[PDB]
Amino acid sequence: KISSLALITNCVQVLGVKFYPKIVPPSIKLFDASLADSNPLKEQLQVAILLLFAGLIKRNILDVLHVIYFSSSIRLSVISLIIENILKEVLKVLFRIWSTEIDTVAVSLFLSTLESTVENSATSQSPIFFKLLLSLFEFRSISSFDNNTISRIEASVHEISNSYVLKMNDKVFRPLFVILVRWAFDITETERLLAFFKFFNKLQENLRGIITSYFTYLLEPVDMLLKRFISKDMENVNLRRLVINSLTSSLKFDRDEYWKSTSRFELISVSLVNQLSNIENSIGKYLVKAIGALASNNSGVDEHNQILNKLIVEHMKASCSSNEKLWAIRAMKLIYSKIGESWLVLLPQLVPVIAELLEDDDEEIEREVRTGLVKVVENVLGEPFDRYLD
Amino acid sequence: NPKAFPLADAALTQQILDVVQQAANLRQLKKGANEATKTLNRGISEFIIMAADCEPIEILLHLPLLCEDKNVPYVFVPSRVALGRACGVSRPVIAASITTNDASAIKTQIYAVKDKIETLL
Amino acid sequence: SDAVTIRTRKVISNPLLARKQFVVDVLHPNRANVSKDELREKLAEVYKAEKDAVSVFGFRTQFGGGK
Amino acid sequence: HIAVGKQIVNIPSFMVRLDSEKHIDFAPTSPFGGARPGRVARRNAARKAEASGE
Amino acid sequence: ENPADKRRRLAKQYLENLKSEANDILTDIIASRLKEDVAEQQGRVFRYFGDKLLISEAKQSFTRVGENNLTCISCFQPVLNKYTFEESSNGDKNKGRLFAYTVSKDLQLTKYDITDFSKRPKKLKYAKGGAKYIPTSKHEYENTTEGHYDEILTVAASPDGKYVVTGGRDRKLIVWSTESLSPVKVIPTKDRRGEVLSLAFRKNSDQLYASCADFKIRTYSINQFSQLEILYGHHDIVEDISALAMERCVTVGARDRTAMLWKIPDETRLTFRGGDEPQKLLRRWMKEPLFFCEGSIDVVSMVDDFHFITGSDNGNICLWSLAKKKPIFTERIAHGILPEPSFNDISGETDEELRKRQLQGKKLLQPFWITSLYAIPYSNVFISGSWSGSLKVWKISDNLRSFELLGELSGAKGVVTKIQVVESGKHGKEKFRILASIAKEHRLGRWIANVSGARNGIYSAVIDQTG
Amino acid sequence: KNKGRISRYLANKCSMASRIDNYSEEPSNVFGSVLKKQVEQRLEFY
RNA sequence: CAUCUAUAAUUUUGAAUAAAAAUUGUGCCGUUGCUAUGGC
Repeated sequence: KISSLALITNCVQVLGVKFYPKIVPPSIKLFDASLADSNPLKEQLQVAILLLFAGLIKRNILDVLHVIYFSSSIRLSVISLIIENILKEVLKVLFRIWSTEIDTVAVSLFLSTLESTVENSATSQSPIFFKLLLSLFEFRSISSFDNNTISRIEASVHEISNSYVLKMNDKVFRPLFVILVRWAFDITETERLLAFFKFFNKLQENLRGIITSYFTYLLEPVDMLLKRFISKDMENVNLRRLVINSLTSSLKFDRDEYWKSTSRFELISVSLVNQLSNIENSIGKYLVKAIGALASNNSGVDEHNQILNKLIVEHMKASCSSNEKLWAIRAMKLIYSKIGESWLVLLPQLVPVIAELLEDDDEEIEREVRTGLVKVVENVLGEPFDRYLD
Repeated sequence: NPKAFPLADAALTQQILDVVQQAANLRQLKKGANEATKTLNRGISEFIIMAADCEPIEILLHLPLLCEDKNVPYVFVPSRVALGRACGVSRPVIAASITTNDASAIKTQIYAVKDKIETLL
Repeated sequence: SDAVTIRTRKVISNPLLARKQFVVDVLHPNRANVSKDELREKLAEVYKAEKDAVSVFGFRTQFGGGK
Repeated sequence: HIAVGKQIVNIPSFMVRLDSEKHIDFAPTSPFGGARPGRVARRNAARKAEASGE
Repeated sequence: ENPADKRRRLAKQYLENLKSEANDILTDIIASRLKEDVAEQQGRVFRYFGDKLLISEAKQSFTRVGENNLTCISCFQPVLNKYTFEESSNGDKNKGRLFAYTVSKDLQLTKYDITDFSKRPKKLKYAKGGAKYIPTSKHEYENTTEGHYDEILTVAASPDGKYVVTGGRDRKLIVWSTESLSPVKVIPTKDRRGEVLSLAFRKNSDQLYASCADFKIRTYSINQFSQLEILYGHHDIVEDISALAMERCVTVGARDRTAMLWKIPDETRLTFRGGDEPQKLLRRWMKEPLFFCEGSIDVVSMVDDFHFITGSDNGNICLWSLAKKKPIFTERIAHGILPEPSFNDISGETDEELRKRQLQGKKLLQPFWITSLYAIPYSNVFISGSWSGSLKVWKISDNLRSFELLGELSGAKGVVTKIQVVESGKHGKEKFRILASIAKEHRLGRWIANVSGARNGIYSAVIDQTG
Repeated sequence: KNKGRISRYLANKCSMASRIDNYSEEPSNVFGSVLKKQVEQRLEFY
């Protein structure tokens, strides 16, 4: 044992001062020694394996990093040494060693290697990276871990994916975006939608508005999912949050009049107002922000405003549910506060609705209608509302 | 203690400690036995307040010699802890000296209390 | 650092003109001269009347400021 | 700079009373007993900040 | 589904509980209980347990602490609202967990759990200052270092159970959260000599009256983290402050010997002076010993919205009414005279009779100093404390013209810095813990260090009532 | 520096000793001894 | 603050280690016993 350790450190010294057909056979022998070991003498043996690795990488890399993984602070430091010395080949190493991987300390080492790689072209590195992303989501599907642990892992893989796509140029991962959508819509697949929409929202916020054609690719299956929501097949509160939040970000970031298109406009408006029908009391502020963004986008087109107001008064019809009524009321309040000028013509389509709502007995809705809607509309009109409301 | 001959009664102590507190706020006051002795040798002391329960009494009984040698009024108050609280320092002071200044806001009270002490002597 | 503090004195309920008349003391340290609009909103919140009912006038800042 | 109680006085012929005489102090608006330094001090500080920036 | 119906449901459950407790008491009454639970709001003393207490078996327990020189204690006690009906505390994981907060000259703030009236105060959490919080400018308004850097001196816990605010000689005033002891906000007093001496929350509200040592009294608001107002009028340091549910706070300033009552919204004050005289007392007793002059008024507590008690430094405990300027009932040297110094130590001379002649008999006697004084609010008892090693419980009469010593508690030993009482149990059966922060030195200065057996700690004494 | 500290300390305690020995008729080795013990505790503190 | 997790408690399996369900009084020294108290 001690003779073997002395052999290892002697090779360390002589190669540090320093052949390849006499350099890779001790690498193979070191692999054999590591797998034979895998007790404090064994620990210092593992340390000596890692130091000889450090010397050789200073001056079969997949299996080297395999031993580096499965063999603490020494490991992190030698990881940094790897990445400062040595990258497309390294990315292939990452993917193959990840398929080898699927524990916790190895996972942490893997994530540290990943973040160091992305902080250290990218078009060539892309498809292996995205296959790694999909494989990590499959790990989220099948891991024998705890929820907070896999969520730590998912936060890390999300932020590294944001960094990598931010580094990447936008025109070239467009078909990779299409195949990502195809993987997301083609695991219970709710988790697929969950991770993909976290990724998508973060991308939308980062790139800020050149995701319009990508949502043009996206608009049909997300409409199918919204119809699934309003038919109440799925129930995922957070997934619905993510869909509506992505839709808000796209609407508020579209500065190219892309949502002035009639077909896409009517699709998204019908789906959003029926989502207001099947809404849940937590995500209501999200949905009124969504409808306000849609209205502020289509502010110029009167027929769009007309069909918007028709859908909203249809869903705040007085014979309905309390939550749907109140969320439609909040949406109308937000719209009249924001735009307020392309809507006075639409206003006389709404006073009977206000009258029935005021006559309603649920005093939460009554107080909301009175204070919110009547004060914001009275402020828009200037002079009061008690000539419409007799 | 007969060696602490002029010892103030209650109302006289109250007046003396109020004047000490105002003089400390204006900073016309020198605190401590050595600092009071230095003020007396300098001849800039208005008058002298001493403690009575100092442990022992001689370490400030050295002061009446200089006090009437330069003809300065002096008085004894009972509690050195009361004297320290009135001086406004965190430690019990056994001997304080009101100095002389006539560009001072408390000249009238100083002269009143000094006159009353002198009458007690 | 700054919080406008409104207090009222001499609150006379005058039911002949259907009103409550008082004297408003405003404290605004590290600030100057709170608006009549802001005072009317805050007095409406205090007295549970409407901002269209509340009226204020005749304010005078003191020397030095703060009130 | 000098207030008597709560009121900033700037009349050098004010004829204080006894209670007021105990109440005289620096004013909370002033740079001396309170808030932010004067224009000379903070202009010098801005100058030194810009000079350290260059 | 309607808020009016929810309030009615909570009121109906409350009435069920009242009828059940009336039945268990029976094993008029409900009307009197409702009138009581309202009558907290009026400003008259009603809580009349002045004779049901059993002091002679009040179980005492000293707890020694680690740091030196506890300076103040303030204990948060959750109650029930009568307007809404949830609770006083914020979280649901508390459910009425009696907490205590202690601040100590070692710059340490510590929260204890005191929920159980038999076991010892268990140290839950703590936060310590140090010298790394020293301001880098040292000459400016900005003093907002997140810790304390010199001599924290007073604590107070907010009634909503979210915040606890500490202030000391470093001329800051920091509001800390109650869970992690994390400092959420720090307000400088913005004055060179503005050291914060004593805080007092207005009861069941968030307004905080922070009696500073620059002759002014600042009042804040903690839910908005703002300074509302500054009150002027004391001629010496505003030493102690006390407030109740109304918009008044009574403050005693020391060397001026003056108790001033601040009506805040009327922006007015009332001045109460003492003024007993040794010649008048001597002639009156000849018409019938020692008479110590009044040096300074140290501590105050408002017993009720028309009456308050001031414990001076010369043994006096006075009870004042708002109508009469003079004290309506004085009480003479209340913790006894101090022990006489030793003859050898006071003379330093071999002659024994000369040493006794130094000691002089009576003329060098000084009374004990009432260091702390706490009147449990709207009630008819109050607890006084000195370094006599004995808390003294007193009881006011029914006509509120006098008070009598109800009992003594001898478990304490040292300078009683701060007394704080906590009640618990059912409305008829109420146990009363009495925590007292005891230290070897005074809170303000040193002035005394030789107290035989004085240890830094919390003196917890539980009393029960049977009557 | 600590030489100067000890010099000033001993000078002050010497002054207090001279006070009590002049103004006490039959002076006390006990006060002398406790003052010496105080100075010795400081010199041990060095 | 809620949720989740962690320590600590039961349940079941195994004599037990082991396995997981599933659930929910001091900074320093001193006297002193089954807590009380000295001094710095």
